[PDB]
Amino acid sequence: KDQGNKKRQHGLEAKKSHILAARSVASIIKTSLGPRGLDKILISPDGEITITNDGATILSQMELDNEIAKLLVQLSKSQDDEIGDGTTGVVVLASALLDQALELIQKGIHPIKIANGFDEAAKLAISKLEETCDDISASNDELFRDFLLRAAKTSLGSKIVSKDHDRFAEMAVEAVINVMDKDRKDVDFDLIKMQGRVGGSISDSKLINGVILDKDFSHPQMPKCVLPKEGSDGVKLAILTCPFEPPKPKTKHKLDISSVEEYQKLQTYEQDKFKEMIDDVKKAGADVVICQWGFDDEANHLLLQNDLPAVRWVGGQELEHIAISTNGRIVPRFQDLSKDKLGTCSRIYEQEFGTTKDRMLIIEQSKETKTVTCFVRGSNKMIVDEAERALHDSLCVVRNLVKDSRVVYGGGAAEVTMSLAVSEEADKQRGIDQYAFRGFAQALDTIPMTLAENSGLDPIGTLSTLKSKQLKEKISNIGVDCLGYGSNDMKELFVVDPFIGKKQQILLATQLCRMILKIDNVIISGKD
Amino acid sequence: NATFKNKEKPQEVRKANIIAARSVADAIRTSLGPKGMDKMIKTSRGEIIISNDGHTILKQMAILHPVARMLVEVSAAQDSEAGDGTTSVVILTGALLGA
Amino acid sequence: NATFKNKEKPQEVRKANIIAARSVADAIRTSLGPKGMDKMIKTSRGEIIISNDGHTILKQMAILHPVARMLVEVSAAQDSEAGDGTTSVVILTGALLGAAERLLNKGIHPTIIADSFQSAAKRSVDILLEMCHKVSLSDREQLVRAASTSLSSKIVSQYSSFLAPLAVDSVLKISDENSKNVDLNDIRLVKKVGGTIDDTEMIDGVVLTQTAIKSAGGPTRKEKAKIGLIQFQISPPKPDTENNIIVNDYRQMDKILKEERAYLLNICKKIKKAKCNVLLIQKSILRDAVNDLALHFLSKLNIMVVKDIEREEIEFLSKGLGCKPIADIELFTEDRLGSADLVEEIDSDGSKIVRVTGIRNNNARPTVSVVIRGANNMIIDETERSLHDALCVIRCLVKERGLIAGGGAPEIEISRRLSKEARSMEGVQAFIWQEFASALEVIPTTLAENAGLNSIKVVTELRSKHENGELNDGISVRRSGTTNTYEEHILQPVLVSTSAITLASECVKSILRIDDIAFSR
Amino acid sequence: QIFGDQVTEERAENARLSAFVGAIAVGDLVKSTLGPKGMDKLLQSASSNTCMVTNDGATILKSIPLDNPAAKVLVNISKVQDDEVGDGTTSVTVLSAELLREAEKLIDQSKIHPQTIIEGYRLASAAALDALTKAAVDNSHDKTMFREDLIHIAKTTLSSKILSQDKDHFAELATNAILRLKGSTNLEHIQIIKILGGKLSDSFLDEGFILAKKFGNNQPKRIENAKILIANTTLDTDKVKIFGTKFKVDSTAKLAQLEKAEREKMKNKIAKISKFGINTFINRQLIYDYPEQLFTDLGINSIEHADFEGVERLALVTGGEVVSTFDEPSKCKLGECDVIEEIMLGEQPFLKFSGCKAGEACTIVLRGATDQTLDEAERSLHDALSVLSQTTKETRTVLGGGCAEMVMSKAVDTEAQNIDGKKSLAVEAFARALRQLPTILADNAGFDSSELVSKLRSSIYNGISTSGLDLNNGTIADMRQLGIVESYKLKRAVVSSASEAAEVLLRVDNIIRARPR
Amino acid sequence: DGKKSLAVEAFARALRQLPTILADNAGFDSSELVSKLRSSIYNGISTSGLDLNNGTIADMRQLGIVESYKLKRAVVSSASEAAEVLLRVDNIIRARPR
Amino acid sequence: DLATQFFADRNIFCAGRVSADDMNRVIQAVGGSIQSTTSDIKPEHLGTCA
Repeated sequence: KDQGNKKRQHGLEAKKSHILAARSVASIIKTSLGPRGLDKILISPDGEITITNDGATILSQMELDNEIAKLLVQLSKSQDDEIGDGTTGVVVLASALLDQALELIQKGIHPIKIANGFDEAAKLAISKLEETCDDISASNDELFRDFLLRAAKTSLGSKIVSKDHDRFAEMAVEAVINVMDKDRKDVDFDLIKMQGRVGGSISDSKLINGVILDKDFSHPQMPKCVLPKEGSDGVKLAILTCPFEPPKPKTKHKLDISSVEEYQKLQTYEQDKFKEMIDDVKKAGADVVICQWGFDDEANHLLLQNDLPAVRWVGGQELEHIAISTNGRIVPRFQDLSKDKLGTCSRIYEQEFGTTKDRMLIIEQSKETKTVTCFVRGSNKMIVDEAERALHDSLCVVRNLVKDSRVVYGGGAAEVTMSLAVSEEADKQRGIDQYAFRGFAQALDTIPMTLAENSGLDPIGTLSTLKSKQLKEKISNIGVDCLGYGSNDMKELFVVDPFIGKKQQILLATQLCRMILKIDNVIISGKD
Repeated sequence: NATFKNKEKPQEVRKANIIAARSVADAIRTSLGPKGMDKMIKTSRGEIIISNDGHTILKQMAILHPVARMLVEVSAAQDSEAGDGTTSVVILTGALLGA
Repeated sequence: NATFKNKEKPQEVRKANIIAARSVADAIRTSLGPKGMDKMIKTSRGEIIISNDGHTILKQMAILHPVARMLVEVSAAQDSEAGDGTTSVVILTGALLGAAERLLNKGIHPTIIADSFQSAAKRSVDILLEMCHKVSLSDREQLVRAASTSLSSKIVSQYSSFLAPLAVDSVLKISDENSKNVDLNDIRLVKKVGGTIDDTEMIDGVVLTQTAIKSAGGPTRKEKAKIGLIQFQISPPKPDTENNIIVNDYRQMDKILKEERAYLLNICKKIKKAKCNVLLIQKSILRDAVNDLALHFLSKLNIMVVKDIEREEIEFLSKGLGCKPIADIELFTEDRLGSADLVEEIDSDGSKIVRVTGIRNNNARPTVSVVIRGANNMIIDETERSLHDALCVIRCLVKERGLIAGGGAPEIEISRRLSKEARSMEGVQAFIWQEFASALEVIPTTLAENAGLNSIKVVTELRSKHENGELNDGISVRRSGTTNTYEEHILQPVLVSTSAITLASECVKSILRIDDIAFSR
Repeated sequence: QIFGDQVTEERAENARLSAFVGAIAVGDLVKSTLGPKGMDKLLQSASSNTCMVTNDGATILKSIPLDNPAAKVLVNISKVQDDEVGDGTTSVTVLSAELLREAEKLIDQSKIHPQTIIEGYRLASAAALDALTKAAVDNSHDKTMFREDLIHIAKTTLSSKILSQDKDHFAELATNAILRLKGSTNLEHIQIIKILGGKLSDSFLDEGFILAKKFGNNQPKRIENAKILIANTTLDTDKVKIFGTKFKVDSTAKLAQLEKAEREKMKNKIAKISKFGINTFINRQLIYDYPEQLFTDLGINSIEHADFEGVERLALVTGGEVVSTFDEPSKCKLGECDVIEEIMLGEQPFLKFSGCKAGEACTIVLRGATDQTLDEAERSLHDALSVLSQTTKETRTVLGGGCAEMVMSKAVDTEAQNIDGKKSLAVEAFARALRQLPTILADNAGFDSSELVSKLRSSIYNGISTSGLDLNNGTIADMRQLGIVESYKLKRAVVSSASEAAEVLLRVDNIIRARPR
Repeated sequence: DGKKSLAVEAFARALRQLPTILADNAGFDSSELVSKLRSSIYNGISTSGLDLNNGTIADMRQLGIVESYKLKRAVVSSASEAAEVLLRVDNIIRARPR
Repeated sequence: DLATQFFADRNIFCAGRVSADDMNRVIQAVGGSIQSTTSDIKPEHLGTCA
């Protein structure tokens, strides 16, 4: 239907257009690659103005019609799902491979010959990442934890967090430790909940071994904690979706009252029901009741008088988060409560955060947990957002380091090692393939050059120094002076990347380049 | 990123110089070798001439751009000093300009 | 030579500001003086008016320019504080802005200009005080002469011998000797057709525009009365929502009619239980103030009713009589009632005017009403207009005691004084003061032009004559020349001249400080 | 193809300019308003009927719409200054724009990567901040001279506002209000009452914490030894917080029985309240004649319609509690004061307190010609009280009038003596930006800003680093003899906020706007 | 004095344009070389200058980079007077062309 | 949520919101049948997997 008003590209001209379009869009985030990269202003569909250098946010904000550029977006999604540390690098590298493909096509190298050459060249690069890697966990627990903190501290040094990276580094590493076993070494980032609130500064951020509800137990005269009940199994809580009150109408009462007598009877009926519910909740062995909805005035009066604290207005997901922390279940009715579904925790108390008056309600496990909360503070919305994202990046690094102990130094160091390795092997191809292998090495150079240029360095003088040091003397962890040091040693600077990170970055970036090169015909219709 | 504003743009002249010079070299390039392709020129007198001789072609190409004309002088220098390679000295010039 | 470039050109805004404001001032300028020229204005609604009233001109001028409109606020402040000189303050502002334009062309920063002009204005005020001929508000003859003089430009001037002392007593009732600021809003002027100009009363109570009971049996006059203010409407129930009633027999309709009558009566009876003698009902457009049937019931209760009283009149009743507004029917109680010895309707050639007099209670407050009568609308309108001006002139004499000769007399004297005092100044202030003194001459210049006299000749004669005289020499349109301002009775209250100096200076200050305008939406 | 569906992008080739031009244009909105002799701008909506004049930086920046997202960045930052500090808003906006203005030159002519400009600005900022500390002088001892510093601080912040004419009076009103506290910086303990009539020079300070809403129809006008209980409860009827309930009756007599039952509730309700041991009762809700009389018979004042400001103001000075629950007596906090009076001020009733628990609170009462003059005076005192409160906790001050700015630029130029090459140009740019603030001050005052600032440069360089601009005579004067001082913390805030604001914009190289929703 | 202060500094800014142009023409980063050179001459070491072959800062006495005193006097003298000639001009008046 | 807690206490596994294609493939693999209601269920509606 509607053959007209369509666009079509094919053949040699499509190959030039596809690469040049990929370059134009990929170039957008060139300046995001590096700890000294630049920010961009992103305006939401509603007119809200934000500033970030987050590669994923920028690529997601870019809403474009060029189908080839959309493939670059899909690449970044894969890198985010697996590793998280290569959002920008895989696009920059893939673009460099496409740029090399352009010249290779112009010289008469068939796109298939280009795809095959790059693939085999990538195998050389990946081999070097494994041969030159090292192991962190091969020492002991004290150094292993220290190394995880050091890797986090380095990653946090490019963020607003830097003002107190010691606190956030501990938040990231401890958050992982609390939800993993040393022998299993399976870390699931979904077990670490991110949370923050505008106010104070990032220096007030804290890791909570539990969940935050930020509630006042439903009355200012209610005790600020739930007692351990003379050595019981910690504190037991009820999780209800029905509020601790008789159901109310959704519109108006319209309950005829002929005199004060019937009014008092209505009050009495509620007060008697509130007592009945108090008895049932306590007989269940519950100390505090958390409900999805709020409470009536009479509810708070009877709950206070009988010393039965209750938590108000905790949302659906938040109620499940309580259950996950406390190994409980969400119960639809107060009458269905029993010791087997009531949640167990170490303590339930209000936690003060310096002079902060929120005094947020926390349910704490004080042990291995199914969830932790990483609470982030900051002096503005974007500070909390960036600081929260900073922990996410650190958690991605720590998670990857725990799962696979093998690490490489990727701050432009591994890239030069791999570039030299492919370049030296390219001479051995003795055939047409030499064109693609040499191009592949040149594509790899794009990364340490981009890291240099984004930092205010001459990318050509820098790369020459890096290759000379690794070639003339010995291959070592010699990278780009992005953070600022007296030399290029990435071990003294402590810039460490996971092995599985650099491996997947090249493999996925190569696959993307091949995906675009493999397309010889694009047909675009309208939008219905 | 943010870099040199480049309000004054001297590169625009060098680009025009390289583009004009490389165009001359590519025109001669296709006639290189015993198997090269012929050039046909209609002269200002209306005469039609056909040749693969680089120097003869260059003289009759009537290049206008003040800098591109210098590639014709290069072929003259080759013809004066060596007497051979008059096509190859311009072709190498074009490729090196591309570099 | 060459100087600061100022690539950004806020001076273009300052120029546009002065140009627009001076254009407005030059327009109104032609209306200055008893011989001033009239203007024709076609309003946006198509109605065409002719007037020489300064404020009316500026109001209907439909000024758009964001800064020029300031001159409208100037004329409002002049009218609010002084009540006269609304043309002169605008003309002076224009001339001072012209002085500012010349100073700006000489390279004087607008901050310097504004500050120096303010200093010159402070000296002008002192000079005006020195020139004052002091009067006392206890001397009625001084105040009557001042009022009657200002009224000499009115259509009917002869009755000022009676309207002037009425204005004096009206002000003195509220302007006891130990006072300065007199608020004339406590003097209500109520007019009806009928009678003549002499038939005008100063009343120590509150006079209303509305009539008493129209229905038979109404007392229409009460003695020793307690007076309530009703803000609710006494009318049959008429809900605004949907109602569906089925009537199958006349007996049902009779019950409906009884509901309408009983409702009105039930309110009437509840009102009487409060021991209220006179009902003064606030006007509303929601329902009729009082139904004809309610007047019948209230008449049978020997209650006097005055309906459809204007909101402003309610504000006067609640201050004078001691009575309070009553928001609702159940809230109608004795505590909300005022006091008066007699409430009556007076029919003078059909005036049908209600008067509340004789409060005789500690709740009395110094409120004044005036009863204006006259056969034709023009008679009561000219009486009201004359009293408004007379009250303003007298108010001026209380706030800033004394009169200064008119005809440009203080403008020539102040200009000469500042021209000489400027000789003691140094720097930019000396030059600016000279420009200020020159700007003052716009008034005696304009007066000479509008009077048909040679501009330079008149101003020159005044400047030389003020070598020996101080306030006695000025322009008289009656004598068509420079003559004795006192013998010709050309006098202006100090407050009017003082206000013109202050407000004109404040306007110029405000205008010169505007370097930009931005939209905000 | 690239972006579509109403997406807008500015690529680095042009965004490298917008990132500067936008925020710089913001500076143009307030640069003319800086200083006691600043100039005014007009604001006008499309309706034409909202035309106003102001020199208030925050008003101008918030009122004027911006089309450049980069411009909006700086205004949002400047807002934070206005909310968190309460002063220096204009100085941050102007200095931030000038820091970016010179940085644009460092891109245009010097070809310095933004990363080097930012790093240089960070080092230059440290030099400027160090200068402020070294030049900071306190009078912590001899509180007699400390009070004098507060007066100069009060006049400095009050200047350029409507109160600048009468600052000799309002400086003491603001100073006394804060000096009375000698303690907490919480401005809630100082209220401003806005009364029409009279001159602003007639403003008074009244320790009685005057409240502007009268109570009662017929109640005692003076109570001694008062216990204060605040409420939010219905005392008019039963059926409290029940909505839609009706009473079906066959007669008005039956309806009257309902009203009698309501009175039965009111009698019991007031009795239970009276058992708290109170002398004045404050209800956020209305109190009808019945519960009012029930209170009156007990000697208890009945205050009705105590809205948000009513409760918060009265609760603070009395030290009480809103008490939403009255089920049992003596289960809440009561306030206390010695005397409560009904007082007439300008022929308007007010509530006057005396002898309140911890009665350090006070109010300043304004007497204005019209609402505009009162609103401007109210905010003017608020700003001065905020800065004065900060000087109560931070007793160090610095010299104003451009002195602190020139002294900082001296240190910044000194820092450039020993620094990397391209960073030197960044540091020099920072110093040049600092010297623009005293340039704007001299310019707006109508003086030869080039002569005044250039002479100030020589004065501060060649010793005697006490001099600054005399913005009244147009010359150079000693700021300590002239009496122009500014809070140390405030001046630090201006440098810190402006430095960060520049960095935020310097890091921008692209603007992307998603499809409108 | 105040008014003349900026003119004196402007003169210095003009003087340092020559080493900027020298570096730029040599294809080097003039912003780095000139800024660093100034810091060298400022903090004593008044022997240093541009090495327009290696792209660095070098001791001119060791390299042998010298220029005649008389010529430098002529260059400064002529440049100063040359500016003054046009600084004194603010109007251009032409007679009828022939 | 209630249904799955009820069924879980009965040691019964639930999975809802399953696509029409996936539901058919399950039933077609185990030999059962889909019933709209709960009151009308027959034992021949049940299937079995290994």
